[PDB]
Amino acid sequence: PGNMSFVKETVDKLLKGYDIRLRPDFGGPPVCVGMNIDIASIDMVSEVNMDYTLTMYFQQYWRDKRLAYSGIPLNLTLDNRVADQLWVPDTYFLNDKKSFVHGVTVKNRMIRLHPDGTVLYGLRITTTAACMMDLRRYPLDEQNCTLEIESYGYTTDDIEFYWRGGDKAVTGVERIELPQFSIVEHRLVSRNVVFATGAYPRLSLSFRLKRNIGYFILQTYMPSILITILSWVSFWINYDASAARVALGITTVLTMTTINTHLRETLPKIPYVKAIDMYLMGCFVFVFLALLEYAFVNYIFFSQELYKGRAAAIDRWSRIVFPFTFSLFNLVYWLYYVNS
Amino acid sequence: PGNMSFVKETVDKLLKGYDIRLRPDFGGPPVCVGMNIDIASIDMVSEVNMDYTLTMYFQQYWRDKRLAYSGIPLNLTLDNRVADQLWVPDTYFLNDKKSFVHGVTVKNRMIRLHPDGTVLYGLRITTTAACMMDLRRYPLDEQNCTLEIESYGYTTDDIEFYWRGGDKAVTGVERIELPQFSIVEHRLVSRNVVFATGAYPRLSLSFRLKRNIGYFILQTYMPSILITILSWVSFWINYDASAARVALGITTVLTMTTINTHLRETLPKIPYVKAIDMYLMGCFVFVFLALLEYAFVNYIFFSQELYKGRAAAIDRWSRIVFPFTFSLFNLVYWLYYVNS
Amino acid sequence: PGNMSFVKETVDKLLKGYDIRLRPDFGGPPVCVGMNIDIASIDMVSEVNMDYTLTMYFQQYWRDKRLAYSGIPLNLTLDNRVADQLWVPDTYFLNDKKSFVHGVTVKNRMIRLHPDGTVLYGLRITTTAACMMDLRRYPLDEQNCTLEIESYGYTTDDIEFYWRGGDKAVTGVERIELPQFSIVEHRLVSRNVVFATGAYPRLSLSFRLKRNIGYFILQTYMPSILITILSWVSFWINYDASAARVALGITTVLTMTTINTHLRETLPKIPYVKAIDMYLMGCFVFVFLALLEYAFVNYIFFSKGRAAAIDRWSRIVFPFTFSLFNLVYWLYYVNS
Amino acid sequence: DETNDNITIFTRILDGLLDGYDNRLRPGLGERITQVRTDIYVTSFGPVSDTEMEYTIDVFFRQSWKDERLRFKGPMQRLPLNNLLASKIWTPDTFFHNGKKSIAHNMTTPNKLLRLEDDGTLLYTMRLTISAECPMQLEDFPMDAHACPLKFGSYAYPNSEVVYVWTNGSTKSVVVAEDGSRLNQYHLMGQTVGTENISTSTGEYTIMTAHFHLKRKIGYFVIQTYLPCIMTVILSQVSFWLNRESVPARTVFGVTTVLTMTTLSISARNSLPKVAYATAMDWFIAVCYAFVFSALIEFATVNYFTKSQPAASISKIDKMSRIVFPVLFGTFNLVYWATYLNR
Amino acid sequence: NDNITIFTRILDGLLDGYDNRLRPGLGERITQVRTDIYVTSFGPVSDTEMEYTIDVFFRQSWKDERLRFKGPMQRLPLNNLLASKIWTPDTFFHNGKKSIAHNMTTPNKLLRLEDDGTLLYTMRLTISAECPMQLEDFPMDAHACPLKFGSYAYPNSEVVYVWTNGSTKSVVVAEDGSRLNQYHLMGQTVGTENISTSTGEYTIMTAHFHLKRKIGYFVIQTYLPCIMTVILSQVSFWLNRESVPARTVFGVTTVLTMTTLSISARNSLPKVAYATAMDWFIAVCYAFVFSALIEFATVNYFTKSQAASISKIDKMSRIVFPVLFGTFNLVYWATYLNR
Ligand SMILES: *[C@@H]1O[C@H](CO)[C@@H](O[C@@H]2O[C@H](CO)[C@@H](O)[C@H](O[C@@H]3O[C@H](CO[C@H]4O[C@H](CO)[C@@H](O)[C@H](O[C@H]5O[C@H](CO)[C@@H](O)[C@H](O)[C@@H]5O)[C@@H]4O)[C@@H](O)[C@H](O[C@H]4O[C@H](CO)[C@@H](O)[C@H](O)[C@@H]4O)[C@@H]3O)[C@H]2NC(C)=O)[C@H](O)[C@H]1NC(C)=O
Ligand SMILES: *[C@@H]1O[C@H](CO)[C@@H](O[C@@H]2O[C@H](CO)[C@@H](O[C@@H]3O[C@H](CO[C@H]4O[C@H](CO)[C@@H](O)[C@H](O[C@H]5O[C@H](CO)[C@@H](O)[C@H](O)[C@@H]5O)[C@@H]4O)[C@@H](O)[C@H](O[C@H]4O[C@H](CO)[C@@H](O)[C@H](O)[C@@H]4O)[C@@H]3O)[C@H](O)[C@H]2NC(C)=O)[C@H](O)[C@H]1NC(C)=O
Ligand SMILES: *[C@@H]1O[C@H](CO)[C@@H](O[C@@H]2O[C@H](CO)[C@@H](O[C@@H]3O[C@H](CO[C@H]4O[C@H](CO)[C@@H](O)[C@H](O[C@H]5O[C@H](CO)[C@@H](O)[C@H](O)[C@@H]5O)[C@@H]4O)[C@@H](O)[C@H](O[C@H]4O[C@H](CO)[C@@H](O)[C@H](O)[C@@H]4O)[C@@H]3O)[C@H](O)[C@H]2NC(C)=O)[C@H](O)[C@H]1NC(C)=O
Ligand SMILES: *[C@@H]1O[C@H](CO)[C@@H](O[C@@H]2O[C@H](CO)[C@@H](O[C@@H]3O[C@H](CO)[C@@H](O)[C@H](O)[C@@H]3O)[C@H](O)[C@H]2NC(C)=O)[C@H](O)[C@H]1NC(C)=O
Ligand SMILES: *[C@@H]1O[C@H](CO)[C@@H](O[C@@H]2O[C@H](CO)[C@@H](O)[C@H](O)[C@H]2NC(C)=O)[C@H](O)[C@H]1NC(C)=O
Ligand SMILES: *[C@@H]1O[C@H](CO[C@@H]2O[C@H](CO)[C@@H](O)[C@H](O)[C@H]2NC(C)=O)[C@@H](O)[C@H](O)[C@H]1NC(C)=O
Ligand SMILES: *[C@@H]1O[C@H](CO)[C@@H](O)[C@H](O)[C@H]1NC(C)=O
Ligand SMILES: [Zn+2]
Repeated sequence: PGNMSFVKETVDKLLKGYDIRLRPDFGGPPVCVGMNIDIASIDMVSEVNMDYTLTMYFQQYWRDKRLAYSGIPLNLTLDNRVADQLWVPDTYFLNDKKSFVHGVTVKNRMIRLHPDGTVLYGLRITTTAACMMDLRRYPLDEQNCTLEIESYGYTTDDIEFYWRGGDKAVTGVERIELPQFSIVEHRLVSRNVVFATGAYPRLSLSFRLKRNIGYFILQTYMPSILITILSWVSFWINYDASAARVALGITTVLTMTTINTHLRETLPKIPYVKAIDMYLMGCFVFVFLALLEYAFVNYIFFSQELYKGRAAAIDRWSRIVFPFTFSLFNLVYWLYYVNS
Repeated sequence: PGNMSFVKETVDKLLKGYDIRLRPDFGGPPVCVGMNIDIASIDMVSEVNMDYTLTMYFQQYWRDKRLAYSGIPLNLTLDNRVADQLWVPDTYFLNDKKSFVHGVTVKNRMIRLHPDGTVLYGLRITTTAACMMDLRRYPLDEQNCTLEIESYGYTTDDIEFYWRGGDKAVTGVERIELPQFSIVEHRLVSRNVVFATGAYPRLSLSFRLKRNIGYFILQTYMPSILITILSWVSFWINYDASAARVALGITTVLTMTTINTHLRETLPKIPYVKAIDMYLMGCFVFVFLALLEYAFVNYIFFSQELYKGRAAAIDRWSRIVFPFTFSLFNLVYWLYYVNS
Repeated sequence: PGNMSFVKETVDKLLKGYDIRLRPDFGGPPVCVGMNIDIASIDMVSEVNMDYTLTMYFQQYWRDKRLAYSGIPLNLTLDNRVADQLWVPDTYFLNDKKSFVHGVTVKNRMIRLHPDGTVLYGLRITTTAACMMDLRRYPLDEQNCTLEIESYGYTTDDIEFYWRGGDKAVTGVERIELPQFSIVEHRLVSRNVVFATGAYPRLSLSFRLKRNIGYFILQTYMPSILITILSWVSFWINYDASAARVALGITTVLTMTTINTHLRETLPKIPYVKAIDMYLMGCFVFVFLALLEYAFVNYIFFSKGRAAAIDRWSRIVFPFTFSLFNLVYWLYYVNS
Repeated sequence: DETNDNITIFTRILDGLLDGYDNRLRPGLGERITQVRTDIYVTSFGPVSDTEMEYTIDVFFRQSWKDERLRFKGPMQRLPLNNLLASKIWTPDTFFHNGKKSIAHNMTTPNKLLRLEDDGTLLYTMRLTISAECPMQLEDFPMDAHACPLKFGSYAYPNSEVVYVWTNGSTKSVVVAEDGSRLNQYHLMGQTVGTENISTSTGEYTIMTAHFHLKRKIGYFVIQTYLPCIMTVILSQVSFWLNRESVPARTVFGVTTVLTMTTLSISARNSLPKVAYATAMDWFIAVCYAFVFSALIEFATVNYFTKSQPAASISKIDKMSRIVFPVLFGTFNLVYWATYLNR
Repeated sequence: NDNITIFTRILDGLLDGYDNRLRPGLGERITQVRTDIYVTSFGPVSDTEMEYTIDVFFRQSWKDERLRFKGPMQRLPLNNLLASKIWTPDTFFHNGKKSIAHNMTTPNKLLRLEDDGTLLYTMRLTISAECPMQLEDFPMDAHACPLKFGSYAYPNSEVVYVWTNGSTKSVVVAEDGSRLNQYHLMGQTVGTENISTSTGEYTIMTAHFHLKRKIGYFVIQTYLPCIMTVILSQVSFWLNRESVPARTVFGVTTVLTMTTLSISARNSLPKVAYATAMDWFIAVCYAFVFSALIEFATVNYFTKSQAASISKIDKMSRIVFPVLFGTFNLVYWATYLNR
């Protein structure tokens, strides 16, 4: 009698005669592995790299009749160094780019056995997962990043996956905030996927991320709007003041160029057209046209009652045509990218 | 007689029959693992990653009667590789992003056995820990970053943590020199996390950080304040000199965006609005309004001696309103983001 | 006939009594380790780190009489994991900072035995080696830095290094091309060194790098030259046009500042003066003097023949002195 | 079926399978060439880095060979092997010649699979991320096309001992996933497959080669570089229609547009890699700077002659430059785009 | 036989009865560990991170009387397969951030044994260590980066460290080892200490490397452009006051130039919380350029907005501004460079 010997010999008896080279219920139906996740945090989302990083407690739960023990009422919690002496599913994350099990102090793993041979195997994992991101609507976009869980060596005839607990098998997603994004929703899916070497079981976890646009309104849209409005000040300065109409114009072009050049150096480098780029180039045209407007007036003023009539008439039209066309442009832009 | 031959067999007869898979007095009351920390440094604090890097000496004390010995007066200190042969608790940090035990020369571990069975197990760890930061007050912000310590596999039915030495359990904080912060205070917390049937022991260590504003005063606020003040010089130049008042206005607009643009290249790149942004855009509006002021003055002067008076009068108002309203805005800014 | 058993018996017969702690011909003459290298590529060269990255197939040859066999008339190639069960020389690259042996599928090692006892031990190594850089002539500079091969534990009385094939012992250097550099030449050296613990054998492999100048001509110098020439346009504008003379002069000062600061941040951070710094600051002075020249003529006018006389001499002096500055500059940093 | 015996013979066969076997030696070392059949399934291609001259590719890498010493006998015609056996069985030392750095994935047990069959054939599959060197020419930077290669073969065993062949034919073996086109800068045209022998100081070897063809997406540079430069040149050229007597105005166009061109030349360098010759974009920016520069020199001569020789015919210069500059810039564009589009 | 078999049977005769868990002389005596360092390379110094990298051959020697042996050879090199079965001290670097023990073509480790039982343990390390910096005087500052190391487990009562020669001949820097870009390395200091920690009292070895920054780069890059931009913004006092647009364009643009100079200057430094000597200079220069345009505003007001105009301001600022800037320049350099 006594725990120190009774338990010690029990664990030795279980492993004595065990074979990790052979899956539970071999020859019989597939071993059904139940899975659940507790998401500690979403570290970052990288559009330039097209990936995101998780930290999570990944748990697996299956039955192995070879590990049945009797007499002991406790759910035996063994040292994490025993996990290398037992059969565990060869699960892997399909879209993983780089991941590792945390190891400080001691390797972050756990195995709990129960009298009826059912095994609980837990890990704490940090994984960087690839995510397809469509930035054509950036920064007004939303993204559907996913985590794919699949069995490597075994087809669906040997391994079966299921979300333990159903739709509530993933938790902690409701406890997470990100600087740039906010999780609209998350979905759980289970599938059987057939490809070159057999039908495979797969579990999928998906997050819908909606970007926060307040940052860009303050830094990109309003600056362009105000600099564009300063361009219209030219039409209100008397056309005889050439040195004033000009310095306002070309400097606005330089002001707009500085904004466009350095914004795309600070914000992530994504070399294809985006919604923010269509706006900034759209403004560059308005600043462009507001200065060709004077050049047309100056030539008409000096070179060709027309000298005072046409020169003042063009300004009089430009004072309403330019503001109206910019209002129309914004209306089309916003109702396109936001409401369409 | 009392030579190392006696010690050799003494240590061996402790390890013979010793089982690492079973915690001290398995099946008995919990293990009281006392902990102690000596902070070496805080290598980094970064807003872009919302994390800080910490290096520390982490000690854990527990009593394991299986290692009791008699006849040797000394507090035996053994080669650190004995750690692979003894039972050690599975403590881990909840919020660490990446951690490692130092390995130079030989892994920075320690074990010292005392006659009554007490084990002192310590190791030098560098850990990057997650700390969500409220940057809404960026230059004038304050942070409470914490280190959370928890047991991975064992509930409070098996392991109980406590700070060894109470409030004196953590040392070295007074000797830290952060570049942009200062440690206001630190507090030690011991608690039992409880959910479902499993109560989990946890210890946590918190630092309160206050940012030093000196950098931002000289290179962010004053450069913007003097540019804003400088734009008001246009109100004192005679309104007939359109080429001059316009040059002063649009160029100060170019300077404001130049300052804002390259601050964006040097401040942390966190996509959400902050206190620093509200000021730079506050100034950018005043500089923008300073140039709209002439647009009205110049138009009124030429779009006519009553209108000589109106053009002059608008200046006399603007030389009063602009200094007053900017100071009013300045005063409100240094109260909302001070009282909050 | 049952050869697979015959070869297994032979290979095991080699390992009988083999001690990893004993070198070949122990106690007797030194073991001669011939070496050979194939440069896969010369990777990024960085001034900010004063090091360069190199990938190579490093190979070593030696005879171990314990490993000779007569039954099998073949050069036996053995699995990669046999290298941990044989004596291999204690070689190391003295000037390396970080390096690793490739492990894409299995660790990239090679063990090949020959009947006469010669052992060929090959490794595929990527190594970052310290490269002492003297950038005072940057970007007109040549750079010489080496890969330094030495033994750690054994002095020259126990081990000897030599190149296999003399000057032919290194290949791949005649085919690699870098973006910023071109390989002028490489040299192989073998010598003995006296060191704090004893006399040691060493091999040295050296590359001579000449920087490609075509990038800085278009992107750094010509933009500076055009702005400097553009500043002399001020001397042709009539001196009574104060608002135009100042706007031209002061803006060329601003655009010089723009290029200097944005070249400072994009180019590698090397906090000591270099050739471009002496050129960029030289142009800044000429642009500064062109504006200071107007303030001089304006003062004489507003106080005229002398005002025009100043305006006319500067039209020849500025182009002349800048050409002299270029002649002194290019002559100095090309020839001396 | 036959449960208790089915498990018994499985472990009985697999445990005794490794007796009389030396994993340090090839199958048929002294008798036959060890033929290895290979295949690849590309889970993802990219990203591609121009500054580092590299690209990243994710692959399930398959290898198959027949080992006569592992011919087991039993009811099951195929027999999965546990990784304990995989580390004690001879496997080819295949390596990638282009690999800067590679990861053999190791998460939640290793991502390796080894199957054995009745006739001794081995199927060895394992998941990789390969960062491979891609030397690329850049004279056509914004409009160039590339073919980044992937090359692999045995490390130690020469051509006379091990040979590699594509398992299901050259172009019928490699497969790219539909989602696998994970590129942002480029658009993948396709891929081609082949093999060749090589020679080295240590002997001959057989390489397996697969090229992935890329074409750059031009859309970004049109809105980023070409247009701002084209518009900026149009600004410098409109200054000729202003009156000659507005000297302060004419001046600031010429100098400010030069400053605008200076800013637009900063971003080009950051988008470029560090190569040391003029790319097709550098031709454009250099010529645009020439037009902007020469426009202000045009004013300088007009200013001088109208001030030093006033009733002079100096106005001719404005009337000539008004047509010359737009037309000559136009023919440069037609030459430029014709040179590189029809290429 | 007599030169080959003897050697191997001596090694196998050392370890039977040995115990690598116990230091030599558990209760009998203190273990003396003699150490010395050869710095192959020093630098870079990452002042933006307050750390520096040093590459050293680190050597340690001690006597283990259990390995005392007798034979024809006075000493013999062991091999790393045997070094792991022998006790070695738990030396570590107190201020090390991240260190590499080089593992390339077998470990870069050496262990030799004399017949007296003395052991010489050598290994090549690349150490990145902390070096806190007082960047108040940034452009013309100096530092003393330390390297502190000692035993991790065994306290002063059990293991003590002594420099091999107990003198200057204990830390050696290679003639070509100074791989420093922006610092000079004038000298070194070698010391020793005792400290007390929660786990006991420990003895420490310390080595300090004294560094001095290169002034040249910052003079050409920051001080000269700032000075010239301030010599400008003062030549306008000799421009005719009547041409208002020329004076205004001149002054506002030089304020922008100083803004660009100030923007680029902060590219350096680790972004510390207090004003360095750069901020003393740049901030005051921005004041002179700022006040140089407020000077125009007041003199413009009293001629275009009076004519009984005032010419004092323009004629006096030609003296006052150059004098004030000259006095500031002289005081600034007299303060920081005489340090
Ligand atoms: C950085 O952030 C932290 C989190 O914002 C700041 O506050 C700490 O946060 C921790 C959680 O991380 C929090 O527990 C802690 O509060 C003190 O905790 C002490 C431990 O008490 C525990 O055991 C009690 C058992 O009876 C239990 O009641 C305590 O709280 C629980 O029960 C109560 C009552 O039902 C609930 O309201 C509560 O929600 C919990 O469920 C807890 O589990 C405790 O000492 C202290 O106050 C109690 O005890 C005192 C002494 O007995 C009494 O005098 C007092 O009246 C209370 O009963 C707190 O509850 C705080 N820590 C502090 C000091 O506030 C960190 O402070 C911050 N760090 C920095 C540096 O700024
Ligand atoms: C991010 O983007 C991903 C990828 O687009 C999104 O993932 C998709 O989510 C949807 C739900 O929103 C998933 O649809 C559900 O899928 C399951 C499983 O069905 C699959 O597996 C079955 C078992 O093997 C199999 O029978 C199914 O077979 C289909 O096809 C056959 C014909 O070949 C047909 O006979 C079957 O009827 C099926 O159509 C299939 O392989 C399934 O449980 C769901 O169906 C239930 O719910 C629907 C709700 O309308 C209901 O109508 C049904 O009656 C049933 O009750 C449902 O189809 C989809 O599989 C996911 N796609 C992929 C590729 O994984 C993800 O949602 C996005 N994230 C976010 C946050 O938006
Ligand atoms: C980059 O920069 C590095 C560092 O400067 C360059 O490396 C140097 O390269 C040169 C060659 O370009 C090396 O010198 C050569 O060394 C050998 C070997 O000489 C040694 O070994 C001999 C035995 O093999 C031994 O006899 C020599 O002893 C004599 O010389 C020494 C020194 O003068 C003297 O003290 C003794 O008394 C002896 O007189 C010595 O130990 C040598 O072969 C070379 O030429 C000599 O020898 C040949 C005959 O073999 C003869 O024909 C020549 O005329 C000449 O006498 C030559 O000296 C030098 O050692 C390298 N330096 C270092 C520090 O490594 C590197 O080349 C640069 N790169 C590039 C790409 O250029
Ligand atoms: C990858 O995952 C493995 C498995 O979880 C990690 O641990 C390694 O596991 C292998 C066996 O799979 C250990 O190999 C050992 O080798 C010898 C020879 O076969 C034998 O004595 C043992 O039975 C054992 O199999 C290996 O030591 C072990 N490594 C560590 C560090 O614990 C592995 O760390 C993960 N990472 C990598 C890069 O492999
Ligand atoms: C690569 O080398 C192999 C060596 O075996 C070549 O295969 C031989 O090809 C010749 C004709 O060139 C045949 O006559 C031989 O029978 C082949 N040998 C075997 C063993 O089949 C192969 O052709 C070479 N491939 C290339 C592309 O050069
Ligand atoms: C560190 O402490 C040691 C302690 O050594 C003892 O020193 C006393 C005083 O000199 C001497 O009487 C004892 O015999 C010594 N004991 C032993 C066992 O050696 C000092 O000697 C050192 O000087 C101290 N170091 C410093 C830097 O202060
Ligand atoms: C060090 O080299 C030895 C040589 O046997 C090897 O076994 C060991 O794994 C290496 N260690 C590291 C960390 O590379
Ligand atoms: Zn900039």
